[PDB]
Amino acid sequence: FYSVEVADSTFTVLKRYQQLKPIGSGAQGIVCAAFDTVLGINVAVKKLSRPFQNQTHAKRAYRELVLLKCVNHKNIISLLNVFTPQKTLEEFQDVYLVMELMDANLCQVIHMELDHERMSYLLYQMLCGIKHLHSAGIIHRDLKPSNIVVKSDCTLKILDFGLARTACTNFMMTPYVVTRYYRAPEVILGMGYAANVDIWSVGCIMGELVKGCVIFQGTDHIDQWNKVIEQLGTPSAEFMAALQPTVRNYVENRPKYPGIKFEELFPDWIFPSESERDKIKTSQARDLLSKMLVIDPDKRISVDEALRHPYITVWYDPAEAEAPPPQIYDAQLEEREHAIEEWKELIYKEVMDWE
Ligand SMILES: Nc1ncnc2c1ncn2[C@@H]1O[C@H](COP(=O)(O)O)[C@@H](O)[C@H]1O
Repeated sequence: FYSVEVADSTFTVLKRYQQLKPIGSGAQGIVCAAFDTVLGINVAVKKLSRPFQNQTHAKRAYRELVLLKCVNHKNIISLLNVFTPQKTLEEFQDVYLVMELMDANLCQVIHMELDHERMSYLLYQMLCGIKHLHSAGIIHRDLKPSNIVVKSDCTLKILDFGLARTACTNFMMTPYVVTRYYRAPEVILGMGYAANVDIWSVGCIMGELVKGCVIFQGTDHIDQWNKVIEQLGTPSAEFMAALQPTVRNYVENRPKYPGIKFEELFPDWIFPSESERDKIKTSQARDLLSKMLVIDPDKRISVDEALRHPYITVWYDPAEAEAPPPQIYDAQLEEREHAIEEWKELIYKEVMDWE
């Protein structure tokens, strides 16, 4: 049934998957492209190495498997197959996920000088995917260019389900976060977060697609806050006064900034302006950016409002088939506490349930 091929690590896969070649790298290792001789299509192949090795990674892997299966939305990456080459629960080591194959992540698209039609279409698809997650009870919290993928026909999919809400303990730990440029400021302000944490990330991604550089590029929390207030301005006295004392004192002690008007921050001449239509769309794009890149989450636009925005809603087709809300058969998907051996069996059964 199987054959082993070495990319930078060895991949042991079903014979139907041929010509494996690395297309990217992440926390779970190498992702390969492959040709599925049985389907006749190209696919992506991801290997999860001993995902049950610890409680943190086990819970994350189990959640991803359950959600990838249950969710079926055109802007969330599709799971096509799941398998393990090992023959018993005891010998079980590795899980292989087979996904639909896309052409690039959004990091590549930032340099591609997109026009209003392509930019708004990508943003519409992103917001559709986020809306579907939110309707399923999932706030993503870690959207960024590298976990959003696109095809050359401008179709777009969100690659993963983000970060579950979890209390960090000595044994449920937090992977270190490398890329922090897209995370809303209420987190580092100690405020906690709501669903429109994801809207801030979309605002940051949209800004980068338009400008070609990272909007808020800080080296740590202190630097990140400075880069936010230098561009958007010091938030209101009432907002600052509602912060916890140490944070409040710090942010009230910073130099004050008026904020750069969005007409100066995102000026007409970095957008298309050939036609009268282009000039209307530029105003609309800037209006949407000014409603997403808002420090105070109580004043930031919602996903539902963003989808209705004139820049975005041109792409809504009432004749298109809607996606049904997922039916997540495991209700206690976040309330799970298990020893390693129990996680291993839970994950194994999920994998076998596919065969
Ligand atoms: N299904 C896929 N299609 C295309 N590229 C992918 C796919 N999955 C992952 N990638 C690429 O691999 C990188 C790392 O993936 P990941 O660590 O799983 O988020 C991404 O930023 C993409 O460039």
